[PDB]
Formats: sequence, C-alpha cells, structure tokens
Amino acid sequence: ETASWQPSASIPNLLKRAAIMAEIRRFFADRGVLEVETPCMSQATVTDIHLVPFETRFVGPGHSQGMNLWLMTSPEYHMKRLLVAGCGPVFQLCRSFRNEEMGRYHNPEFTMLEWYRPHYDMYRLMNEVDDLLQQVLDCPAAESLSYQQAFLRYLEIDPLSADKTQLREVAAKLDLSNVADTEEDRDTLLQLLFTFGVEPNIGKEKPTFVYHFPASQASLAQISTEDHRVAERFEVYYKGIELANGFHELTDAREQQQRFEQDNRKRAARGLPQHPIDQNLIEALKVGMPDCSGVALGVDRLVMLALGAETLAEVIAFSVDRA
Amino acid sequence: SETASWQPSASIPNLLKRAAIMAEIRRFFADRGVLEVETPCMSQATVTDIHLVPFETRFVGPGHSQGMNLWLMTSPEYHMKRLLVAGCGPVFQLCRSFRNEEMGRYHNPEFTMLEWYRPHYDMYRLMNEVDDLLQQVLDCPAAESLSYQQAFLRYLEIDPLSADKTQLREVAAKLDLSNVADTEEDRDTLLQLLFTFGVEPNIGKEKPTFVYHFPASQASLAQISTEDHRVAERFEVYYKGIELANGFHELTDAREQQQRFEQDNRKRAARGLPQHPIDQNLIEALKVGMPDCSGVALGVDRLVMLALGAETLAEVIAFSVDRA
Amino acid sequence: TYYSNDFRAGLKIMLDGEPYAVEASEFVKPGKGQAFARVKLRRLLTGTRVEKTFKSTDSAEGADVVDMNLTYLYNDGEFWHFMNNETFEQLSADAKAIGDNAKWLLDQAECIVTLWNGQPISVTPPNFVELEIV
Amino acid sequence: TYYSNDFRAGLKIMLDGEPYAVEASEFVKPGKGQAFARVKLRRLLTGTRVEKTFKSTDSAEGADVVDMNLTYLYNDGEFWHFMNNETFEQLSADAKAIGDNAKWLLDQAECIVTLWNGQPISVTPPNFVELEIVDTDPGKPATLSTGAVVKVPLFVQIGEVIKVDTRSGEYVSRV
Ligand SMILES: NCCCC[C@H](N)C(=O)NS(=O)(=O)OC[C@H]1O[C@@H](n2cnc3c(N)ncnc32)[C@H](O)[C@@H]1O
Ligand SMILES: NCCCC[C@H](N)C(=O)NS(=O)(=O)OC[C@H]1O[C@@H](n2cnc3c(N)ncnc32)[C@H](O)[C@@H]1O
Repeated sequence: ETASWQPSASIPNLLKRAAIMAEIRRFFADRGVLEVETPCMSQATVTDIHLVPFETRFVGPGHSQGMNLWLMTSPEYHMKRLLVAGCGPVFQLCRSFRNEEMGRYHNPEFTMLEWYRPHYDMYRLMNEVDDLLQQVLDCPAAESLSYQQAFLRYLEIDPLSADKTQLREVAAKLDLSNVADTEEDRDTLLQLLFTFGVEPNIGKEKPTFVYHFPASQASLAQISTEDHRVAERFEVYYKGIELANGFHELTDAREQQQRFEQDNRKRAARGLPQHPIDQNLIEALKVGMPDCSGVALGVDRLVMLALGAETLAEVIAFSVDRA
Repeated sequence: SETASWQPSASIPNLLKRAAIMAEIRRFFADRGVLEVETPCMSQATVTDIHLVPFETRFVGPGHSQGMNLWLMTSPEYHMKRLLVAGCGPVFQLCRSFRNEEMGRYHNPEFTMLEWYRPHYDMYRLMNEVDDLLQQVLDCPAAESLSYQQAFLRYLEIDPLSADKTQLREVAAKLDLSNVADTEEDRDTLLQLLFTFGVEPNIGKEKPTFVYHFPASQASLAQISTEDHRVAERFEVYYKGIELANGFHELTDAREQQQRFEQDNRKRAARGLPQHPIDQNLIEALKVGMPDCSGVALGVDRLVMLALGAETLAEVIAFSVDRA
Repeated sequence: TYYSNDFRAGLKIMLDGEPYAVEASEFVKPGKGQAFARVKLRRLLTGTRVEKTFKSTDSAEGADVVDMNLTYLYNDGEFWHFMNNETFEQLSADAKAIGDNAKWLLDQAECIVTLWNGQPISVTPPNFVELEIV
Repeated sequence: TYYSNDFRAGLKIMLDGEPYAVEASEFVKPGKGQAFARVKLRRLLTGTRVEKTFKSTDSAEGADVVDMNLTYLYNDGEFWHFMNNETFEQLSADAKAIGDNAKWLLDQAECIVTLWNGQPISVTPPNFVELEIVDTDPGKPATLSTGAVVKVPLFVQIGEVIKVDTRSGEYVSRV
C-alpha cells in the first residue's frame, strides 16, 4: 500500500509498462526509424518561458576544475543536431527532467518518446502518431480539429480574431475571471481558455488532434505560409490527458535565434533567470537541417491510459515522493 | 583538428551499431523472461560507497514550496532491491547513470548501465549468464575465471589473503608504485593498488576473464563467503584491459547492511570526505525481506566500445561532455 | 494566506467576498503554458460545488469557518436558536442557514453548526433522531 | 602547480628532484577503488621511458625545461661550448649532457639543446652531418674527423667527405 519503501507502481503495472515499451520499439523498428540516445546533462539549456530546468555541477577528477550543467527538459536540441549530422528518421525513449513540476499527471522526471521524420509534414506525422495511439490504446482513429474550430465549437469564439474584451467575458462564463480580468497577454488568455474551455471537453470517446495553434504559440514550429495567424504545431489529447506535442520543425537559423532572444527578453521582464542560447543547435541549423516534423509524447501518460490507472505515480516504479 | 562542436562525437555508423547492440541485449533478456524496469534518476538519498562522488540537484515544487535536495543515481541498485522486495522477480534495466569527478578514456560523468538481478541465483550461476551475454555480443570464446587469490599468485606471486602489509609494499616497489604505496596505511587500499596496476593489465587478453572472491573487506554490498570468511561473494569481469562488470551475491541482512554503511561514513569522515545519510528506504525494504539473489552492473558503453573497436568512450556516445 | 499548491481538502478560504471549503486540487500545466491549480471548492453560503483556476503562484486568504456543536433551542418560524453550554452564548440561524434541515431539528438537541465569522451559515443535525408519526 | 589528471603530453614536471616530460596520462578508477592518473613520462636526465601511478589528488610542481637552438663552437676537455645566436651569450654543457652525441659535433652545427634551469641536460645534433674520413683502408670501418667510427663502402677513401645520419649513425652518401 503506502509504506514509503514500496514502489508507487504495482508489479502487474510494471509488467505491462515494459510490454508497451517493447510494443513501441517494434512499431518504429517496423518503420525503419532508428533509435538513438542523447545526453541527460548539457552545458546548454532551453529558453522556453515556462520551463525551469534542474541544475547540477560537474567537478573534474581530483577537484581540479568545475562546470555547471543543466538536465535536459527534452532531447530535442540534441536530436536536431543529429538530424543535421544525417541520421535519418530517429526516435528516442529517454528520461527528461522538469523542475517545479509535480502532480497527479506530472513528475519532475518522466519518460519521453520523441521522434523526427524528415520529409513528413505535420499531417503525415500526425497520422503516424494516430497509428501509434491506435495500436497501444487500442482505440479508433483519432479526430482532427483545428485550434480555430475547437474554440468555435466548444466556446463559440474565434481565437484568431476575437479580442481581449470579447474573450475575457468567455472567461467569466467559464468562471476564470480571477485569473483573466487581470491578464493583459492575449496568448495567455487563449491558453487559459483553451486549457480550461476546450481541453476538458475534448477526446472523450477517442483521442483528439488539435493543430494550427496560434503563431504566437509556435515554440519551435514553422509559421504557416497560408495563414500567417497559425503555426504548424499540433497536440493530441485523450480522456482529458495531454499526450504529445509536435510540429513541422522550423529550419531557419535566423528566425530560430530571434525567438530564443525573445524568450530571454520575456523571462527577464518577469524576473525569471535568462538562459544562454544553445549555440550548437544554432550552428547546426546554419549548416542546414532536413525539412521535417517531430513530436514528443509522454510515455508515462500513454501507459497510464492504457492500463486505466488513475495517477502517473501508479505507472512509475518510484515517483519523487518516494524516489 | 576536430569536427565542429554541433556534431555528434561518434560516427553515425557507430550509433546505428550501438542501437543494434542495444536491441541485442534487450532480446537476450526478453528471451529469458527477465523483466525490464525503469527506476528513477533522481533520489532523496545517495550511496555511502567511499570513492563515489554523486551529482546533486535541487527540486523546487509548484509555486511556494520548500526546496528538497536530490542526488542523481550512481547506480539503480537501491531501487531495484526495493523492487525485488516488492516481488518483481528477475529484472534488468538499461539506465543512464551519473558519477561526478570521473572523466577519461573509459569514464563519462554520465554513462549507460546494464544492471540485473537474479532471485535465487548464486554468484557462479550469475557469472555464467554474464558469460552468455558477452559471447553473444562480442562473439568471443567462453571466459576464463580465477579467484582474486590465484590471480594474485599467478602475476604478483603473493597471497593477498595472507601477505602482511610489508610484503605488500615490496611488490609495489617492484612495479614502481612506491610513490603511492609507501605512505599508504590501508591494507585494502594497497591491495587495490596492486590489483588494478598489477593484475588487471595482464588479464582478459585473449578472452574475458572473471575474477571472483575479492577480500571480505572489498565486499561492498555482497555476502561474505560462508566457507572462507576471508573472501566475499563478489566478482568482476575484464576484457582487453577494460573492466566490464561488477556483480555479487547480494547481502540480505538489513542489520548487517546498515552497519556497513555506518562504516562507510566513518571511513569517509576520516578521509575528510562528506558523510551521506543512509537510505532508509533500502534498509526498511531489507527488513521486510529481500529473497536471496545475485546482481550485476555492466558498463554498456565499454561493452559497445570493445564490440566496435572504438578506442574511447566518446566514440560510442552520441555527444561527449565537451559537445553535450 | 495559503498558496495554490497547498490547497489540500478541508481548507477554508475567502474568495471574492465569500467562504469556501477545498474539496480537491489538481496540478495543470499544458504544453508551452504556465502552471495552475484546478480547485474543486464548496461554496458554503449556498452549498453548491464550483471549480476555480489559480496560477501556481497565486494565494488566498484563510477564512474564519469553524464547527461549533451548539445545542438547538427553538425557532420562531423565522430564526433557529442555538446555545453554547460552555460559553453560554446564543446564535440565530436564518431559514437559508438551517436550510432543508428544520425537518429534523427537534427541540432541545445538540447540533453541529458551521459558523462563518461567528454567525451560522450551515446546520448539521445528528441524523439519528427518533421522531413522531403524525 | 599541476594536478595528476591534468597532466598532458609536453608538460614539464618535477619528480624527486629530476625533471620529466609527460607523454601520456590515463584516468583510472576501478570498482570500489579510488581514482588514479596512470601516466607515461620521459626521465629527461636519462632519455629513458617510465610509467607511474598518482592519486587523482596528487600534484606535481612545474619544471623549468625548454629546448633552444644553439651553435656548437668547440670542446676543451671540460665543457662543450655552444652559443646563443640571438642573445650572443654562450652555454657550456658537460659530458653528461653531450651524452653520446659528442662524436657528431662539428664546429658551427645548429643544435637543439634541452635546458633545465638554464643549464643544458641533453644535446641533439643535426639529423645529417658532413664529416671527412681521416682514416680507413681499401663495407669497412672508417674513422671521421670527429673520432666517430662508421661503416662505409669499400670504394671510399681517406680525404673524402661523407654525410651520416646522426640518428642511426649510418653512412648516407658522399659529398
Ligand atoms: N520539436 C518536437 C516537439 C517539442 C515539444 C516540446 N519540447 C514539449 O516539451 N512539448 S510538451 O507538451 O511540453 O511536452 C510533451 C509531452 O511530455 C509530457 N510531459 C511534459 N511534462 C511532463 C511531466 N512533468 N511529467 C510527465 N509528463 C510530462 C506530456 O505528455 C507532454 O504533452
Ligand atoms: N548490486 C550488484 C552490482 C553493484 C555494482 C557496483 N555498485 C558498481 O558500481 N560497480 S562498478 O564497477 O563501480 O560499476 C560497474 C560498471 O559500470 C561501468 N562504469 C562505472 N563507472 C563508469 C563511468 N564513469 N563511465 C562509464 N562506465 C562506467 C563499468 O563497466 C563498471 O565496471
């Protein structure tokens, strides 16, 4: 039950988890997608605004030198360096770390499944994901909704045109005024409305894909060429659980460097520490990365839904609480 | 000259062959019904093993919350033993391990480990399984195996179990190592000095060489032999001058295990090394009941290195520290 | 004051002028978004359940809401009277406070009264009463 | 001023009064054992090779060892005299420093002189020297103007100048 020495996950659960891991490796082996292993520690980190990484320090043999390192929040930068090196389609099942993150569906350290597909647009990648969710969750083909139509459907509002006033009252109808009336960031408003207005009503029977997030929420995705208002970014949800985030990767070194610079300006303006831009990723982008699409999926969450567990701690040998 | 830093340190072909080797190992255990488990990289407690210096990090909870220090696992043993007690049966893990103050041709602050445990297997039955794995992956012949003792005679012509502290320094002076031996007062320290610079460089030349029954003093978390209580139920396997694995017949007595840790801290305090709190989760589990078993920790990078003919860890790792 | 991520069940907090009880709390942090607390609360002044969102860095004011096991005296059709056998003090509960409980409030009987800032807002009758069959 | 695992080929360190030059250093740390620095050095006083183990914590004091081009001028039974072409100053090397290269020094030769604390500890003559044969008979042993005895072809006679490789001490050709 709860004696701290005991694992948070049950043996039966661990047995099935492993089986799902193998099911996942097989799926990629059948598609000729190579497996790789990138570092957990690095001299660089990510600038993404809401993430806060773990830090640790390396001290060389005999107490000679010193060197600060960051634990990877995701394997993305290293894998992009590899795509440029010419590795072809690759995937990875690694352990990632995110500080300040713990709860029913979050653990400071979790298992991530991330893969890249050269020459696959956002749609061909999404279809691959769907095939994976179908085999592991044993569910029907997911549905696909655009960020725009998801808002209109469930909130009768257009996230691409509506303005702070119009959507601040949708927040009042959702009873979120306390966190909205005082928010002057349009994007933060949208996220607030999406995560609390759309996410909980999505993917009830089968998983649901939501693409074309607003351009402001592109992260490392390309901006659409058709509609400069949306980005080539997508996420997939099931039973109210966020399963993966992916996108048609941005390959313009210039633009990618500007966004990282903006991330740092936003962080400072908020009192958050600034993180040095990973020059290796930039440098590799300058050499030229293959046109491609990638995606990161929370394995722990996939296993959780597949075994019908109620919490993430149930499918993890030892969650932080007792690690 | 060197390739640009953004680039991986190992050739892509080596990365592909590493993946094939990785799949080869998983297949090997999957075929023997050994379960794969993923234990945590971060923990509230660390090890007391004297010569290990662990990485440290700080965990801050959502919003306003008291910070909590965490250590990165140097090995998954403490968690797998807790898992053993919880009744997982034979299990293995291909994890990422971390060790500070270790940089070199054969060491990386972070490296991949293959660690597995066999409930009801004795030291020898486990070594045989290690032999099957090595032959399998390296395509070498069946390993040879000698005791720590007969390994010392055959190369340094001295009986480690008896030879007093003085005869020990003579063999030391013989291979020009007196600079560290003469002022040295710890018997196991000299014994280790001799073993790694006097026996290791001469074994496993043509095929893997197991060395079992280390002095009871270098038992670590292994049982002391019932027969000859001068040796411990522990073995290490070497090949081409590379230490590949370390395993042993696991100490099941919680009372005994606790004292052993207490002794680590004292030996640490002496050496002026920081002390570490004993992992109560491991102790509590041992109290409940860990079935008799044997476990082994194999360095995958070094195994992949040998298999590929690489000359440094960095050539089988996607990104070495300087590029990480 | 309490911090969003301390909202354990049973916590009474002041919100937009009213007293609430925390039923449950959940950590939410969507892809590329900030961290939140999704809290299921009990709107005391009306006994209904509501859900609220907070930044993980938000906080709230603890509210004064305790449960006195005062004894029921009588009601004049409008107010229900209770007393403290120790304090000797009396309090009046209006029809909305006693709510759908007057049915079991038999003269002279100990009850558990929930009072917000002294005055009652909730009445909990010991549902082990022996009544008449008129 | 230097740490074991920080040793690196070329580093000039001191070990028990004698100067050494690092060739290679390897980090070693066995199971349950402490960390070491297994390094290969050249005993600069004896042109010898040598290998030793240090604790990762052990340190070594730097050593003032540097090479330098000097031109050999002459010998006088006590010191072999060289001259700094830049500074205009001269140094004297005893027979220990000259080691076994005395028989290859010809007035005016550019030489690589290894200095320790200023004084010379070893001398390297030019890869090829041109010396006259002062005695030999109608291969066959021949005596050079330096006293060096080298094997030359039978058709080489006294008075003829030849080129020898000072590394292998062999006759290379005629001049
Ligand atoms: N270029 C490829 C896509 C990049 C995605 C980006 N790096 C990213 O992190 N997206 S994410 O949504 O923040 O994370 C992806 C998934 O990881 C899982 N995740 C994220 N944080 C946690 C935590 N803390 N615990 C468990 N699982 C987590 C969850 O399924 C997320 O959908
Ligand atoms: N419970 C039974 C197993 C105990 C194992 C014991 N705790 C242990 O760590 N033995 S070890 O020799 O120190 O490590 C095992 C192997 O891990 C590998 N290793 C250790 N440190 C490193 C480093 N730093 N880099 C790469 N590989 C390493 C190497 O093959 C070692 O033989």
